[PDB]
Amino acid sequence: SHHWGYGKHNGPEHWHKDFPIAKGERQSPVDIDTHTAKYDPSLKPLSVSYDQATSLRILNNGHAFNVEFDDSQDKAVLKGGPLDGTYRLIQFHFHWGSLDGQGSEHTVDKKKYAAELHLVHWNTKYGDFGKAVQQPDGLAVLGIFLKVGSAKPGLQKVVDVLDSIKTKGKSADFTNFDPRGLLPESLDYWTYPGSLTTPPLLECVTWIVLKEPISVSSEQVLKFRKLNFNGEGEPEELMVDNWRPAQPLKNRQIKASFK
Ligand SMILES: NS(=O)(=O)c1ccc([Se]C2CCCCC2)cc1
Ligand SMILES: NS(=O)(=O)c1ccc([Se]C2CCCCC2)cc1
Ligand SMILES: [Zn+2]
Repeated sequence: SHHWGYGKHNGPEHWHKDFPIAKGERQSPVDIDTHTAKYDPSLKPLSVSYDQATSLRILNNGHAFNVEFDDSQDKAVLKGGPLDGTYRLIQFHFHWGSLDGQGSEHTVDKKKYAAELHLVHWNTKYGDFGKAVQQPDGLAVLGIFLKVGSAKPGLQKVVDVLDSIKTKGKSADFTNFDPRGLLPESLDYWTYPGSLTTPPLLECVTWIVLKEPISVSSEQVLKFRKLNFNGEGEPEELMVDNWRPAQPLKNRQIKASFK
């Protein structure tokens, strides 16, 4: 059974023993060297189309929490940029730290942010998510950095429900949530081919990382840190530092959408 996690005894340094692709040629996350990344005029305009997004549920899965969407039709999609075709939003989740100085998976000139939001989308040409993850262009993950400053009003409904999903395996209704409230103003981005950042670490992701972070309040991120990795009635292990460090870039170039 899966026994990977984020602690010393089951964390990122151990994953390769059960998921050998951990040492592969297109692993994520990576450090984004802003000086080396090059503007790419071949990138088409990015299109985030979340007007009809239909959120359903929030789940503590023992690694993070997922806000899940109805992906039975093209209700919320990501298109354009580096992407060929249509990618359907299935869920979002975050990675975060024990302290404000760490928590992001991607880094920017080695800078770590307090957290990172991942909006996960699958390529509809493959019919279902399970099939999409087996393809090199199966998923598009829109990554957004979080820094601590002023509160993000569009985040507060997420923060407010976390008390009800404290432990692994708990879920709650989470209908009528607008994910557009989690974006920054600018859609400037970096893009590169990579992988899932958790086991099974499949090399199926086109990464699109927004340059502009969102600001959240210290009080908002503190509430993330009250979640538990453990299940109900088990010894408390705070859900903090659920991030994989940067992996070798190898034979990849990071492209910028902006001049
Ligand atoms: N290669 S891995 O999937 O990361 C992985 C790592 C460790 C273990 Se067992 C370990 C779990 C923590 C408590 C002590 C016993 C199984 C699988
Ligand atoms: N952190 S992340 O790279 O956005 C990311 C996104 C989605 C998942 Se779900 C996983 C379930 C088993 C089959 C493969 C997909 C993990 C990690
Ligand atoms: Zn993630």
